[PDB]
Amino acid sequence: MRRHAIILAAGKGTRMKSKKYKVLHEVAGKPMVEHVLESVKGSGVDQVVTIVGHGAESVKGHLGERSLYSFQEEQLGTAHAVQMAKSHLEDKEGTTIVVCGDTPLITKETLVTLIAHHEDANAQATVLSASIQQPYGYGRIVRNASGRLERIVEEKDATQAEKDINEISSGIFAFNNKTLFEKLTQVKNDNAQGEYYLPDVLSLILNDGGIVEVYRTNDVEEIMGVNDRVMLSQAEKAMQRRTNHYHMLNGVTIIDPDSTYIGPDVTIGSDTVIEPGVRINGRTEIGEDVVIGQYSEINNSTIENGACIQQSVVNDASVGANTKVGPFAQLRPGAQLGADVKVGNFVEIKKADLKDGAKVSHLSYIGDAVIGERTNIGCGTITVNYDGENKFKTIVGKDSFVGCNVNLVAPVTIGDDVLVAAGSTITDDVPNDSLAVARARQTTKEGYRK
Amino acid sequence: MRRHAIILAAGKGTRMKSKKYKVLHEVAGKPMVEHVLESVKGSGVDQVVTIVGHGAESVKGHLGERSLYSFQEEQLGTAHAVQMAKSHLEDKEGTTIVVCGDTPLITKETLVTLIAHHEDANAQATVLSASIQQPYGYGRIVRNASGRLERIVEEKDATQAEKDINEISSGIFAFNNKTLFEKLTQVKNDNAQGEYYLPDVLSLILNDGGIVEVYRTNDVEEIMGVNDRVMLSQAEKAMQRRTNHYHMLNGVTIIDPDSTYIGPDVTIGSDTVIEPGVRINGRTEIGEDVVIGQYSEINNSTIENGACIQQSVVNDASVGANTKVGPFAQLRPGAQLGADVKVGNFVEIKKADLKDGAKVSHLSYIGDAVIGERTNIGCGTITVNYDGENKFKTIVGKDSFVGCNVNLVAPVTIGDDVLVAAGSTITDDVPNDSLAVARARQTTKEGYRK
Amino acid sequence: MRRHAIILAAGKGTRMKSKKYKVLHEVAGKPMVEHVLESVKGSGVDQVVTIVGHGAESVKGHLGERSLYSFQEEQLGTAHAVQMAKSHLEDKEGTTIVVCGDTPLITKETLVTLIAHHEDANAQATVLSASIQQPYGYGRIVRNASGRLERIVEEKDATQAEKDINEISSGIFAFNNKTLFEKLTQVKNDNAQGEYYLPDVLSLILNDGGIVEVYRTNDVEEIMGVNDRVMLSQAEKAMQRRTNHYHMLNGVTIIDPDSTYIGPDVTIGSDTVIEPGVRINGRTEIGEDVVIGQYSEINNSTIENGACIQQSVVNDASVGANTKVGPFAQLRPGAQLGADVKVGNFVEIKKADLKDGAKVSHLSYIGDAVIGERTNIGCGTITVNYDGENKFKTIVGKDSFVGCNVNLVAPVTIGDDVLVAAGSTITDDVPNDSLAVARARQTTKEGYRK
Ligand SMILES: O=c1ccn([C@@H]2O[C@H](COP(=O)(O)OP(=O)(O)OP(=O)(O)O)[C@@H](O)[C@H]2O)c(=O)[nH]1
Ligand SMILES: O=c1ccn([C@@H]2O[C@H](COP(=O)(O)OP(=O)(O)OP(=O)(O)O)[C@@H](O)[C@H]2O)c(=O)[nH]1
Ligand SMILES: O=c1ccn([C@@H]2O[C@H](COP(=O)(O)OP(=O)(O)OP(=O)(O)O)[C@@H](O)[C@H]2O)c(=O)[nH]1
Ligand SMILES: O=P(O)(O)O[C@H]1O[C@H](CO)[C@@H](O)[C@H](O)[C@H]1O
Ligand SMILES: O=P(O)(O)O[C@H]1O[C@H](CO)[C@@H](O)[C@H](O)[C@H]1O
Ligand SMILES: O=P(O)(O)O[C@H]1O[C@H](CO)[C@@H](O)[C@H](O)[C@H]1O
Ligand SMILES: [Mg+2]
Repeated sequence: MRRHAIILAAGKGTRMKSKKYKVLHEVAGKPMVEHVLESVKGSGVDQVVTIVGHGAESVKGHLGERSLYSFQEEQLGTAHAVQMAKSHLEDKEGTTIVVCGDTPLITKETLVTLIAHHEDANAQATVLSASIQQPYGYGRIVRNASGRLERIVEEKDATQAEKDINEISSGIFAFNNKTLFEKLTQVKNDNAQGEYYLPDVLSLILNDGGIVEVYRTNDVEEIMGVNDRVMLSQAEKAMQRRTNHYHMLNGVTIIDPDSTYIGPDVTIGSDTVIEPGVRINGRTEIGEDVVIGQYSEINNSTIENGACIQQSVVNDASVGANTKVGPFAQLRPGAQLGADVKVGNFVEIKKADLKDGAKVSHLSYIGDAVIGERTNIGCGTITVNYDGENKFKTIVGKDSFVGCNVNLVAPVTIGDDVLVAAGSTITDDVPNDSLAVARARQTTKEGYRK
Repeated sequence: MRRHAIILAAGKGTRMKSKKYKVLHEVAGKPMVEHVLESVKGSGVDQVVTIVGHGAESVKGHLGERSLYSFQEEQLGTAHAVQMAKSHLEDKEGTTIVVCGDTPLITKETLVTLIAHHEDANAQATVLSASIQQPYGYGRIVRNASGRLERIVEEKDATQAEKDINEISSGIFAFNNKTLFEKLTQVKNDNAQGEYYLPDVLSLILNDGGIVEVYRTNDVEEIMGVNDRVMLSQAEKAMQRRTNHYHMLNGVTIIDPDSTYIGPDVTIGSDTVIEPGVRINGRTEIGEDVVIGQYSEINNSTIENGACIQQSVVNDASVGANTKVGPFAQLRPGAQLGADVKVGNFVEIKKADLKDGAKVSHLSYIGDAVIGERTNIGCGTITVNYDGENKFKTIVGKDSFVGCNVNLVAPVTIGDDVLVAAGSTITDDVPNDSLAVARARQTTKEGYRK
Repeated sequence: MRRHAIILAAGKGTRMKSKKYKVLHEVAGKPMVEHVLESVKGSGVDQVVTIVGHGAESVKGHLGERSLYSFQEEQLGTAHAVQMAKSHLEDKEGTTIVVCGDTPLITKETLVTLIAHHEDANAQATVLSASIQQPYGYGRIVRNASGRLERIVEEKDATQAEKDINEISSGIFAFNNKTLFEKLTQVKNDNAQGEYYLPDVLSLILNDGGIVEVYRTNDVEEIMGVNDRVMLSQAEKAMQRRTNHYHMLNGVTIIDPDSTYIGPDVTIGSDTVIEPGVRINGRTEIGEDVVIGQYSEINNSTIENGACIQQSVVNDASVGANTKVGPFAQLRPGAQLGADVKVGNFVEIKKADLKDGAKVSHLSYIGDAVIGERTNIGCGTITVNYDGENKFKTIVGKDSFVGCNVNLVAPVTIGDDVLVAAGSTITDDVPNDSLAVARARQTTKEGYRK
C-alpha cells in the first residue's frame, strides 16, 4: 500500500517574533522543514505535500520539486491545514502521516515504525506518543484495557488521576488516508480559538468504533516542537548531543562535544579527531585519520584519509589524502586538491584543480586553474582570471616553479619544468624547460639618503 | 530633590592577586567600575564621586570627566571611603546612593527604584536587599512589625532563628545625604579589623529613631561582588546569560548561548543570527536579518540590515546593507563600507570609504582612501599610504577596474571607468576612461632549463 | 633505595574502536602514555619500563630514550604484562610502581606519596585507593582492624555489607620489587577471561602474611582510566577543570573556563587575560599582563610581559615584551620577535629574527631573515628565500623602509636607513643610506577606453 505525508508549514509563528516563516529557521544549517522533509522521505513515503501560506516562495524555493504544495489562505488550525491537501490526496489510498514543519528532530526510524505499527494493526489512525517527566498541558494518552487508545484527554478536561499520566500525544499521527479525509469534513471549530484541531479526527474515529493505535517513541526529544528562539537553540543543542554521541560511539574523537557542531548528514571515519569549535554541515564525507583543527567550518565537502584542516573555511570542495590546509585558508566551491598537497596560510582556492604534490604555501589566489603535479606556487602569486566581464583559465604544468608575487594573466599556459622569475607579470605562454622573466632590473642610488 | 552617587573604587583587592586596582578588571570588555558608573548615571544621578587610592591614574583615566574623584590614603573601610567624598558632597541635599565598584551587574532599573522607594518613604536610609538560597555569612535583614528595618544582624551575632533568614543586605544603600555625613562622624573602628563599616551608620540612624527602609531586588545576581578571578568569570557568565536571554526574547537567533558573548550596550534587530563563538562588545548597533558568522569579534560598530560578517574582526567600523565581509577580514577604525559591498578574505580596510557596490575581494590593504561606486579592486592591490612620516590619501573613481598586484602610491587620483593593468605601480593621476600600465614586458628564454 | 616504574601500554584497546594503540590517543595535545611517563619521572623514579605490543614503533617513537621497552606478544592480562619487564627489572631492588598508560590524569604528587607511604611502612605492596560515589563493579578496599589491607573484594564476591564500601582500588600499586617478581611466578590464569590479573599478587602477598598497605588519594578523578572516546573527552574536561582552576587561583583571568584549553606544562604570569576559545599547549611560558585573544592557538612558545596575541597561530616561537601579533597572523617555528614589535594581519614569520621596534604590518612573509631595529616592512613584501633546492638568508638593517610589494631575492643584504621603492624586486645588496628601485615607469593611455 502507498504512503503519503503532509507537512504543516503555514502557521503564523507569532511566538518566533520573526518576519520569516517559522519552519524556515535553521537547525544545523538547514531549515526545520527540510529536516522534516528528509525524515519523511527517508521513511519510505511515496508523495509529500507541504501546506504553505501566503508569500511561501521561500519555502517552495527551498524544497523545490521534492514536495507538492497546497496553499492555506487563513491559519485556522492543524485540521484545516490538512484539509488544504485534498486536491493532491483526497482520492489516494494507503497510509498518510501528518508532521509539523517545526519538529526538526523527528527521526526517519521513528516514522518508519509509526507507519509499520499502523499498517500491521490495520488501524484507522495511530498516535505517536512519548513519556515526559513534566506532562502539564499536553494531551494525555488514555488507553483502554486492550492497550489501544481510549482517548487523548486535554489538561483542562482531565481528572486528577489522568493528570498523573506521563504518556502524552506528540501531535504526530498516521491515518488511513480515506478515513482521514472523510472525517475532516465533520471536524468543527466550536471552541475559543475558533480553530479546527487535528486530534478531533481521532475522537470522531473512536466515536464510530474505529481502531486507533498508539506507538510510543523512546526518545522524547525527537518530538520537540520549536515555537521560539529559546526552543530553537534547545533543538540545536539536542541535535548536537545526538550526532556527537553517534560519532564518538563509532571511533571519532571529539575533544569538546559542547562546542562542536556536526550536522546530521555528515559521515566521519574512525580515528579522526575533531578539535573544539569545529562546525561541519551539509553533505560532508570525512575519511579516517583526519584532523579537523579548531574553529574550522566545513560545508558540503569531501576530506580524504589523513588530511589536516587547520582553522580554515571549506565549502563544496574536495581534499585528497594526506593534504594539509591552513591555518587561515579558504577553499571555495570547486576547489579540488589532490593528495599530498599543501595549501598554506592566507591562500584562497576557487574552481581550481591542484594535482598531487602541488604546493601553494602562502598569500595567494588560485582561481579557474589547473596546477600540475609537484608544482610550487610562490608566495603572493595570483591567477588573474577576471577581465570584468568573463573568467579565463590558467594552466600550469608539472614540476614547475612559479616565483613569488607573479601575476599569471589568463588565458595563459605554463609548461613543465618552468621557472617563472619572482615579480613577473606573465601574459604569454611559456614552453617546457624555459625561464620567463618580466620585471625591471634594479637601480641602486648609493648615498641618496645621506 | 537632587541625587548623588558615591562609587567605592579604592580597595586593595588582595583576593584578586593583581597589581591593578580590582575595579579595573573587565566584564564584557569594560572595567567593572565603568559598568557601575553607567548604571548610576542611568539611574538619574546628578553628581558622581568615585573614591580612588594611590596610583589611581588608570581609574581616573578611564572614567574621565564623567565622575569627580576623592582620594582615600589608607584603606580603612567602606565608611571611611565614603567620608573621603566630604569635599564634594558634605553640604549637598537630597539622596545619595553608595555602590561598590566591584558590583558590575547592578542594573539602572534597580537603582532607580531603590532611590524612588527611599524618597517616597521619606526615609533616612534604605538598604537594598535580596533573597539568597545560602545566606551564611551575610548580614540578615531583620524587619520590625511595620515592615521597615529593625536591624541588619551579622552571622556572628544572630540567634539560630535569625540565621534561618534568607533576606540579606546587599551592601548597597540610599541615604539622606545630610544625615549620612552627620552620622559618619560617629562611626567608630572599635573592632578586630580596625575598620569603619558603612552599615554602622544604619544602626546609628536606628538608635536615633530614624526611619530605615528596605527595598528588595528580585535578581540576586545583580548584587554579586567580585573579589577573585573565579567570581570574575562568574560575573562574565551571569552577564552573558542576561543579555543572551534578552536578545532571544526579542527575535534574535543565538545558536549557542553558552559560547556567545554580547555586551550590555549592543542592540540587535530581529531575525538576525548570531553564530557560535561570536563576541560583540562596545556600543554596537546591528540591524535586522544580519548574520554574524562564527568566531567573529565586533566592537563599537554599526552593521546594517542583511549584512553578512564571516569569521572577521571589526572595530569602530560601519557596514552598509547587504554587504559581505570575510572570512578572515579585518575592518579597522574608520572603515566605512557602503551597501552591497564585498570585502573578501585576507583584506584589511582602515580609514577608507568603500562606496556602494565596490568590491575588494582578496589579499588587499585599503587605507586612507575612497573607492568609488562599483569599482573592482583586484587581488593583491595596496594603497601605499605611508612614507614613514605622514599618511596620504588615495582616490579611485567609479566603475573602475584596478588590476591585481597594483600599488597605488598616494597621493594619487584614479578616474572613472579606468583600467589599471595588473602588476603596475601607479605614481601619477590617471584620468577617466584611460588605461594605465607600469610593468616590464615578458622575456621568455625558451629551453633555458633543458 | 631505588625506584622503578612499569607503564602498561600494550593492550588491544578494543573499546576505543581505533587502529592505533589506546595510549597514543591524546589529552591536551599529548599521548596519554606521555602524561603518565611525565608523572612517573616527576615522582623520582630511577628507571621506567614501558610494556609495548606489536607494531609499537609509534609508542617507542614518542617516548624515545626516556623509557626502556619490553614486548608483550599476546595480551594475557596486567600481571602477564608486568612479567614482560623481567629482563630489565627482575634483579633490581627497591620500590616499583605499576601504572596503566591510559590513566593520564595521575599526578606526580600522588605517586610521590604512594611511594613514600609504601617505603615508610616497609610494606610488601601498597594499593592506591580512592572514594567514589558509585563503586559498583570496582574492587572494594576491605581493611583489617589495624587499618592495612585485608583484601580487595570484587563485586561478584562481595557480601551486601561489602558492596556498601565506597573505597575502591585504583589498579595502581607500589611493590617491593623482589617480592613482585617472586609472586608473579605463582599467579594463575584460572578464570573466564584466561587472564593473569595483577591484583592477584596482593592476595598472594597477604596469604603469606606480608604487609599490604593502602594509600588513599583525595582526587578520584586522577585515577580515571580511559577506555573509549566518551571517556577521552571526559579526561580532556577533567584536565581543563584542573588547570583552569589552578591558574585562576594564581592571578590569571580566564573569561570562559569551559572553552579555554591550557595544557599541564604551561606557566602563566599574573594579570594575564585568556580570552574564550584559546588553546595553549606544549611547554609554553607566558609572562605577566599578557592578553591572549580569542580563538588563538599557542604551542611550545615564550610570550613575554605585556604582549598581545589576537586570533593567531603560534608554534615554537618567542614574542618579546609589549609586542602585538595578529589578528590572523602565524608565527612558525624559529620566529623570534623582539620587544615593541608589530606583526599585523595575514603575516607569516618563519625562522626569522625581528629586532626591537620592527614592524611587519600586513600581508607579508618573512622567512630565514633578520629584520633590524625599527625597520618598517611594507604591505605585500616577501623574503624570497627558496630556490627549489635550498633556502637562503635575507638581512635588513636598522631604521630602514622596505616598500610595499617588494620581493627581496635572497641571499641579499639591505643596509641601514635604506628606502626600497614599492613594487621593486631586489636582487643586489643595497648599502646604507641608499634608495633602491626596480620597477617600470608608468604609461598612461589617456582616453584609451573612451
Ligand atoms: O493553521 C495552521 C496552524 C499551524 N500550522 C503549522 O502546524 C504546526 C504547529 O503549529 P504551531 O502552533 O506550533 O505554530 P504557529 O504558526 O501557530 O505559531 P504561534 O502563532 O502559535 O506561535 C506549525 O508547523 C505550523 O506551521 C499550519 O500550517 N496552519
Ligand atoms: O577601604 C576601602 C575598602 C573598600 N573599598 C571598596 O569597597 C568595595 C568593597 O570592598 P571589598 O572588600 O570587596 O574589596 P577589597 O579591596 O577590600 O579586597 P580584599 O582585600 O578584601 O580582597 C570595593 O570596591 C573597594 O574598592 C574602598 O574603596 N576602600
Ligand atoms: O594484556 C594487557 C592488558 C592491558 N594492558 C594495558 O593495561 C592497561 C589497562 O588495560 P585496559 O583493560 O583498560 O585496556 P585494553 O587494552 O585491555 O582495552 P579493552 O580491549 O579492554 O577495551 C592499558 O593501558 C593496557 O594498555 C597491557 O599492557 N597488556
Ligand atoms: O621555508 P618555508 O616557508 O617552509 O617554504 C619554502 O619552501 C617551500 C617548499 O615546499 C615552498 O613551498 C615555499 O614557497 C617556500 O616559502
Ligand atoms: O572568480 P572570483 O574569485 O569569484 O572573483 C573574480 O570576479 C570578481 C567579481 O566580483 C572580482 O571581484 C574578483 O576580483 C575576481 O577574482
Ligand atoms: O596606517 P596604518 O595601516 O596604521 O600603517 C601604516 O603606518 C605604519 C607605521 O607603523 C606602517 O607599519 C604600515 O606599513 C602602514 O601601512
Ligand atoms: Mg603582492
